[PDB]
Amino acid sequence: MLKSVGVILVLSSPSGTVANKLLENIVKSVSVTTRAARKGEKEGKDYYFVDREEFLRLCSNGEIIEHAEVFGNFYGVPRKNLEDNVDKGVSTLLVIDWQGAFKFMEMMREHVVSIFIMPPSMEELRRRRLKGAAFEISHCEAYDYVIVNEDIEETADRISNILRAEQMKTCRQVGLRELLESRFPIED
Amino acid sequence: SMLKSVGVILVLSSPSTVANKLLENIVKSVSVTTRAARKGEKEGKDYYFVDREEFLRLCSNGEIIEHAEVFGNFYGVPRKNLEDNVDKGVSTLLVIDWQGAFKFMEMMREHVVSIFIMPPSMEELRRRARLKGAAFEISHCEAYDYVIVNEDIEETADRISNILRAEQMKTCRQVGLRELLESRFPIE
Ligand SMILES: Nc1nc2c(ncn2[C@@H]2O[C@H](COP(=O)(O)O)[C@@H](O)[C@H]2O)c(=O)[nH]1
Ligand SMILES: Nc1nc2c(ncn2[C@@H]2O[C@H](COP(=O)(O)O)[C@@H](O)[C@H]2O)c(=O)[nH]1
Repeated sequence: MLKSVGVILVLSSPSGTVANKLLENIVKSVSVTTRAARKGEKEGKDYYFVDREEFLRLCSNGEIIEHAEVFGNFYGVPRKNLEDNVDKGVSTLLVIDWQGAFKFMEMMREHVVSIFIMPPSMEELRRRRLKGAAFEISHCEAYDYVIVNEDIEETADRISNILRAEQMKTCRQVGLRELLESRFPIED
Repeated sequence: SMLKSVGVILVLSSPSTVANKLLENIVKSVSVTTRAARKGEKEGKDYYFVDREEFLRLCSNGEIIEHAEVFGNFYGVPRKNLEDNVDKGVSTLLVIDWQGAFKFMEMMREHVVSIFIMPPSMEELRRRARLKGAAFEISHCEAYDYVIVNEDIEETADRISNILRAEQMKTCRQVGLRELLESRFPIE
């Protein structure tokens, strides 16, 4: 019977694989960044890698729906197909910092589900600069869900469970009232 | 064990099985009713069976926290251990009608999760004035947090178990989170 509108699934970590696990009805958003590609990273898979001038040009022409400066570099979510996908019932995964999560929760509250991935302790976070991570963590209370990341695989499972639950939310169903009126009509 | 175990009052409704399968960190609640015991049913297991006078006496002295008339008979949820169980991190399963669900959603919004279990069709419902009654109950599913179409009992049980697990990770249900983060991830 019932179709569901997509969710914009926003995941934030400080520590920074799990997303990989999660994707293996959701598509991965690829962000634009001004930072250099690191060993093993590939254009179009990890990020779209551009310079500061091009990043600003893309913002100026409407192609970036969110952006922030994160530890000295720009990062932004491309506008392309996002809202499209929500209408189609396709969810999108965004792995962004708290500034980005806050922006999504403010601008698209009804379609966003936010999850903060917490390290199990500071000592474990250090083993995985930390002042920045502590400040990021202090924004956890604004997120819909929080998960302590002991094991990556378990975290991925719990995120998958949250996504599946959120897809069954009544407020995300399309045409429920019409469905009830047609299939379970009150007579008289 | 950085975050503390969280307890939900899980309200399930259908048109007046799935419950049993879910239970076999949540405990059953046994309701009071004024209807007659049916074949196979046992006091203290299926319901506390009382007469109308005694039911109204239990409502006066505060021992019943919710009550409704459901198809000519009274039903109610005993107050005993519900609030204390939420404090212990222990979830409670309430299998109640829409009047009960609405009451819990208004009385204890922050602790309640409601799920409406829809039959797959009116014919399936009918083979399980009465249909007019069921359609009216069903009309209320728009006010529930979640709606699930019951195609397969076991699938429905797994989906409910998934929703329960997800809701237990909601940030708003962790108590003392801010103080936890301040102690374990201090900003310096
Ligand atoms: N606000 C925002 N943050 C992003 C975006 N893409 C990545 N990030 C965040 O930037 C931080 C640095 O990522 P890294 O440089 O380690 O890949 C991480 O928190 C990551 O989630 C984005 O499009 N917008
Ligand atoms: N409001 C309310 N409904 C209840 C309670 N206990 C059972 N019910 C509901 O009353 C209806 C009739 O239950 P039955 O008589 O078939 O066992 C069902 O929808 C059941 O969920 C209760 O404590 N409160």
